[PDB]
Amino acid sequence: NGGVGRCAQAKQWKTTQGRWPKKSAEFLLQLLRNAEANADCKGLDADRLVVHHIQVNRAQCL
Amino acid sequence: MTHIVREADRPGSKINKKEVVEAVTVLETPPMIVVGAVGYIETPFGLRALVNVWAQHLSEECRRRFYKNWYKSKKKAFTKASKKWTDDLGKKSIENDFRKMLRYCKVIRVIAHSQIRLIKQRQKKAHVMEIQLNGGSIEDKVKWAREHLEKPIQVSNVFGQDEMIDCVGVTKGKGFKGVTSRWHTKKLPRKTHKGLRKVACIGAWHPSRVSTTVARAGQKGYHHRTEINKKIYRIGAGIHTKDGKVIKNNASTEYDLTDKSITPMGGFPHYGEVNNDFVMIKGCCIGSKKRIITLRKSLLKHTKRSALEQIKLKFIDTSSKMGHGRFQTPADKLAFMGPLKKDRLKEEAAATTAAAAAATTT
Amino acid sequence: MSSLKLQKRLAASVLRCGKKKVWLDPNEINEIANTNSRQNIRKLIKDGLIIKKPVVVHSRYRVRKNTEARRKGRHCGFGKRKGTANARMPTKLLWMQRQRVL
Amino acid sequence: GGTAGGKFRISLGLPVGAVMNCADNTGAKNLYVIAVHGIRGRLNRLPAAGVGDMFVATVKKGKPELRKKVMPAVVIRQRKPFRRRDGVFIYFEDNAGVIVNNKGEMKGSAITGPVAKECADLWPRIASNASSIA
Amino acid sequence: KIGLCAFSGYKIYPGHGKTMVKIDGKSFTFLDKKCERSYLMKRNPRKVTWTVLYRRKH
Amino acid sequence: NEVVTRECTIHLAKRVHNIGFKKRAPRAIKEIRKFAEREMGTTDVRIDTRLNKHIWSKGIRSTPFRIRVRLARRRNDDEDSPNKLYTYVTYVPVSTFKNLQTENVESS
RNA sequence: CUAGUCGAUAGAAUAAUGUAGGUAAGGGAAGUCGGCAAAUUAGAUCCGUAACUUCGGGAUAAGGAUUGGCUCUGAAGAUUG
RNA sequence: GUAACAGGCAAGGUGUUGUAAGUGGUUGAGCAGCUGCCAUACUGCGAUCCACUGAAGCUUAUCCUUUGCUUGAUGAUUCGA
Repeated sequence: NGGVGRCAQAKQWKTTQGRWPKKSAEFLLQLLRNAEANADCKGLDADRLVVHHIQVNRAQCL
Repeated sequence: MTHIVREADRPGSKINKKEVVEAVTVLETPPMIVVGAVGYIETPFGLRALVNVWAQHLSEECRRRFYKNWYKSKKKAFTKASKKWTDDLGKKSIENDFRKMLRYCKVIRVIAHSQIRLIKQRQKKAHVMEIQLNGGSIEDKVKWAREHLEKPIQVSNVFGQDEMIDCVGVTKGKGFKGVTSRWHTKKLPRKTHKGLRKVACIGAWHPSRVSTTVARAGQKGYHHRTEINKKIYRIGAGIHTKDGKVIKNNASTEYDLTDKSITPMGGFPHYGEVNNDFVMIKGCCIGSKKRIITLRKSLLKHTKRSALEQIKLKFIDTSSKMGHGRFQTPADKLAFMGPLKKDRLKEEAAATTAAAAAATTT
Repeated sequence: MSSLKLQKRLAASVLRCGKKKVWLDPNEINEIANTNSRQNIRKLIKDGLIIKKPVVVHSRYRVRKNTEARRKGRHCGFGKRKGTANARMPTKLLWMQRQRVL
Repeated sequence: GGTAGGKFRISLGLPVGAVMNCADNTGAKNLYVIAVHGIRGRLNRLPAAGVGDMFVATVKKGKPELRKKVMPAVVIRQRKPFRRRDGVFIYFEDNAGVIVNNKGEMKGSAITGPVAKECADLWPRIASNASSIA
Repeated sequence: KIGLCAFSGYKIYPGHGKTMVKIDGKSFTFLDKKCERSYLMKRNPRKVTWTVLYRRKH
Repeated sequence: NEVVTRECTIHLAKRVHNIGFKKRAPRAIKEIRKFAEREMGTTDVRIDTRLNKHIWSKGIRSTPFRIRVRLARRRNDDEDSPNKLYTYVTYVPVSTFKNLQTENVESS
């Protein structure tokens, strides 16, 4: 978080800093669309779902 | 600020019995509403607020310091703890709470609104302030404050003319400035690489830190200051209809007698329209447009003969501030300039349509 | 729909005014883009779907409102003179003309 | 000295070294401000003469017996405006000075143009020889 | 007290102006800077059509 | 109703002020989009092309001090979108904006 | 104008210090190692021009005056006589 | 506050530049077509000037004022002794 700009919508998180990482959101939309799609396969009710365990890692730098 | 001629009343200066053209300031002070009474004791730590008694009804203008969102709320302060004046209370609630100031306390300060909706701003949310009473035998101070709960007090009873007021406010914000503006440091030459409006040296080798005596980029604008020894030249009282419409000796005097008002032509620019009472001090209190300057009475003695005299002012300049005033009253333009191609040559259409209105019924 | 990068380059080399001045009909780009040969694009040009977008008027009105006022000398004072007098009319070509007169 | 009452601060328009008219009828035609006559000073700051501020002068393009000497002089009018104490802001058409001994007595007998009131009030001898004060 | 603008013809309430002294000896009150500048460019006031002197040319 | 078409004047120089020249007036066509979404509530603001031709009439730098624009908030015909409404602002040529009191009555 | 491009990562906002460009009362080099940097002058027609000189120059020395717009007048030629 | 309000418009006010386009002019150097037989003439000439004209522009974007037209709530996130 250095040197990320401060804002006011990051009061709710209780940390004065934060950004709006557009394409980082939209790769996780396009994942939770695909995690929800297998939830509809087995017959899980999609509205009773919580994000239980999410993690991000590294890959081979290009 | 608005520029006053007067005739100076000194001993052997060089302006004696002569005229000077002074700069004055206008503070629109609509009457404070006093709303509650606080006592303080002494501890070996300093004073300490002990009791707090509020009046029961408070204006909706001035229960608005207690909220940061008022449109959104349910307006529930002071709804519960203002019922203490309506229960028994005569053995239990409040007469005890006024007993406590008679005995324990030493300093009784009083809480006051400001009726800021008379000022015509977009603000609509008040300013609460603790004013200390300073009249003897604090048995008096608790009865003075028990009289004037919920009742207004106006600026003519606090101050007089020819007193030395003090002004306590905030200055005007400039921003993150730099060093030849914050501290007014020299400029480095035109041959200065990497920056000339700096301080060049920032310290010695040793003490090998930087000190808090060096000039850095540390704020300009918006500091608290108190300024002493402004002198009140006039106290306005300017509203309305004592028998008929009344504005006269607001900006009038005994050498002018056109009666108008302190507000120039086209208003005070960015500042207002002033209709209410005003205190008119000497030159320059602090701040921007529409600040809350509180005026405290002077802490000190005045024996300087500049501080002591009474001056009655000759003239109050009510010409515009919005570019360069040429005339004083709006009917002073008709002394110089008569019929502009306007409602002086639009009346001659307005007179014949009213004659066509007279030709309508006939 | 499609890119008429090809379709424009063939138009400006058929009309022979380069493609600053080519107009392809912008409601008929579906039907323009199906056409690849130039013999298939003169048919779109004889028909009214590709036009040659005429030249800019660089009007000569004021140029000859002025040089009818020079004939009366309206703009030749000493503050409209910037050549040395030998440059405006070379005196070698006044004594050339004068000798040929005599 | 001789400053009667409070001579209020006016704006100084003549630093070291400016060149003033010598409105004198002595023969000097320029006066050049070497230095002004009341000045403590702070660092880097140039002394500067107001109206009725006596100073130290040389005549640069004058007479032969007034040149290459150091003499006193008094400013009688300047071109940068100055607030008089009744809201007036007077300035003049060009700057001018007057050769004076150390007492305050003039050197010549005429002053060719207006003397400001500020100069006349402190020097009564320049006041007497004046054409039109203020 | 109330003084007269020398270029135009307006009144000058106290404060409100600058005042020029030529070394003729004469003193000139102007009302604005606009009048003061426009005198030093020698715009004659009979010819500037917002004045009093142009206005007394009717 | 939600289909109303409202004709109103807009003081432009009030808005493209504080902005350096040669940045207006492609700024003045953003300030128009801010003007419509405060007057018709919608977000999809379409600007009639003739208005853009009018704004770029006096170059990038100079911009007309006041315009007389006519917004029409219509329901989004096709392309089923979140925004069911969209405002279309067209250019009205008038002579003198003086005493041109804005009004909503535009049947056409 | 003809042809040719708007491709230089885009939006918001205009703090400090900057790189680049303007203007600034009064004074005018006091600044500085030093007028560095900036400022002034500048095209054209007519006047006019100093020391010194290798007689060629110096010299655009210096120092001045003029100039827009509009409506006119005069002078300069060609083929036919 | 279904409007104690408010935003956008508009009207005033104050300013600022300095007399708008437009017709009309006995304002206009002068020159022409006809200048006429008389009446003695139009202008397509033509910088300017004048009237309508202190007009016209701009005027809060960090100016002032409202019984003028217009518009409006209709979200989101967290929190107890």
